[PDB]
Amino acid sequence: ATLQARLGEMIARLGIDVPSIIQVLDTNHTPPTFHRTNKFTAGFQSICDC
Amino acid sequence: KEEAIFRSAEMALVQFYIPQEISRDSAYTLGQLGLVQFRDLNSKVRA
Amino acid sequence: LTPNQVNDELNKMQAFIRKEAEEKAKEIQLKADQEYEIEKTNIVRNETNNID
Amino acid sequence: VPPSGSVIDDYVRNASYLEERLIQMEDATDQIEVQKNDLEQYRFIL
Amino acid sequence: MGATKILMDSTHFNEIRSIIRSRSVAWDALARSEELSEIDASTAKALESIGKTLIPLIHLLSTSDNEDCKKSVQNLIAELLSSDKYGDDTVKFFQEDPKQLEQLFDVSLKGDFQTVLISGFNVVSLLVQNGLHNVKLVEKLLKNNNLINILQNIEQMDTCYVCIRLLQELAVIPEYRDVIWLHEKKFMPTLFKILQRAHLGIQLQYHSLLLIWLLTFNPVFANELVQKYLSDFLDLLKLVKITIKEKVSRLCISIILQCCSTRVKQHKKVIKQLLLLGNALPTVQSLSERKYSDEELRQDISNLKEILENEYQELTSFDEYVAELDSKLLCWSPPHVDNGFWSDNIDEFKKDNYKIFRQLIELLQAKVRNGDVNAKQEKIIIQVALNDITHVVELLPESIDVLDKTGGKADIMELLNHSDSRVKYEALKATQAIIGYTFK
Repeated sequence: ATLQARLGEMIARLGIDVPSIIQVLDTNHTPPTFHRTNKFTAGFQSICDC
Repeated sequence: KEEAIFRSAEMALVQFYIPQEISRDSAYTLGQLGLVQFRDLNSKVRA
Repeated sequence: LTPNQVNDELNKMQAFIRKEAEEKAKEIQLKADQEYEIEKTNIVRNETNNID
Repeated sequence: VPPSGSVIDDYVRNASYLEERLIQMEDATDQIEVQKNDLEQYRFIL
Repeated sequence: MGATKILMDSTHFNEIRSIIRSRSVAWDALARSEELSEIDASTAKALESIGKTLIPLIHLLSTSDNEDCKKSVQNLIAELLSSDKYGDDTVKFFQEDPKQLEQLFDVSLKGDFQTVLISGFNVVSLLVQNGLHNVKLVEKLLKNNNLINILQNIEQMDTCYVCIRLLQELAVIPEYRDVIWLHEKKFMPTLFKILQRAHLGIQLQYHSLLLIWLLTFNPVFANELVQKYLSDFLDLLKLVKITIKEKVSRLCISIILQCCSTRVKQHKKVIKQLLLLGNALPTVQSLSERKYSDEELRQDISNLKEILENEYQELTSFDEYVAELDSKLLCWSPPHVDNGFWSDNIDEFKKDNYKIFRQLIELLQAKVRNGDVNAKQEKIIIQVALNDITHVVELLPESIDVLDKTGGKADIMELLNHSDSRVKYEALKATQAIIGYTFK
């Protein structure tokens, strides 16, 4: 939602009249793994995932 | 209202319907978010 | 949000494709009419020179 | 953010202009360095 | 119907039509108020719904002048004309009896600022249909003060589009083009101003450029466009450079190419050279380096680049350099790179005992002895002369003696302290070339 909002805000800023759309695929392929670690625990997470 | 380090975050594969003309601005900003990768596509041919 | 997303995607596709293609085709047709008139003058000029 | 746009092509042309100008400048500088080095011994003569 | 002429109905051009339709009143008491005839009341009742009826409509619009019934009638007529449910018959209502078209134009050119565009939509729709051209009506519309002022009100872009797009749609007719240009001396500058500033904003830019491009299809008017308003014609290249939408860039490139075409013999090459003297060639090269996703636009860019390259023969013409020498002021044209691109002219410059070198030295001495180093034209002339002299002297060191005898050896050294950064840098380059060549 937030990336769509940012893209729409830019499109309005860019003056592109044609709207921008995005849809979610059927994720058959394995997506990557993410961890929204802060500076409090980024070191621990990185050392663990080494 | 966002994920945490409890496990791997909820992944997603969304489809970019980028207009051809505005493509450079869209790519620039989308990279500015520091939030998205790009799935390896059309890599079957030489560089 | 899916019907809203579907409607937004349809509107975006319409604006990007149908209107743009119609405008480009109209411009191409107008420029083609102008070019046809210009080339007609060249043929008209050559045939008028032959007639003279 | 202030995205560049055609300022990208402006930067490209600017960089090419800078190389041509400063390459000419560096050629001038080392050529005249050779010139003054040659005359410095020549001036010290006689 | 012959055409729709919707022009996407952006913003006010459809919002006002909807709002007027929203405020619809049957006007049943208006006939009881004697403002509208019984046939007029029947027209209102039928128009309340979202052939022969086109007569009482105009009869009411003319006879009844409350201007509110007039606004309602204009909205209803425009909706009926646009509505494809009976739009064929609506267009036939002028394609069958075009006599009342002049009366309609007498009705269309009326009303307030909001209603003026509403009427003008129908006026253009009837005018643009293939069944009737009516050049006199087009001229009369071009002579209306209200619509002209509205099209001049670029401050309210949402309304100015309803005018510019209307004119451009009306300009599609080849017959109306001649009268369009005749009164275009009070319309084009606003369109040039609109393009100068740069969905309504982009659509205004695209539609406005279309009117200029469509009018420019005639070379006779194209010469006048290139001459009278050469500033906007030159700035079109920059506008294409900064445009984001591919359609705008394609239109600008097509307009430039059409202006610089083999037609318009008054400036068929003069205008092309004029652009190339307005910093056009590097921009054309950069556009060639681009990857615009349009085969027509790419072909147009390639053709423009080829035309500019062919016009670059002005450099290889040593006669052109001689003519510039005859001119008291030289311009930073490709002739200023004639020696580097074609060293052959060095022999001609050397000939007649440094004839061209003496001429250039005389030009530089005249510029310096009169000062005015801060003058933009004088600074440009001095810089061009200094660069040419540096190219010539480095191409033949024997000319150093001629320059010294002329006093230019110390003159350029004095000019090394010129106020202008470009002038000072060019003088430094020339002196380094002369000092470096003489040091051998």
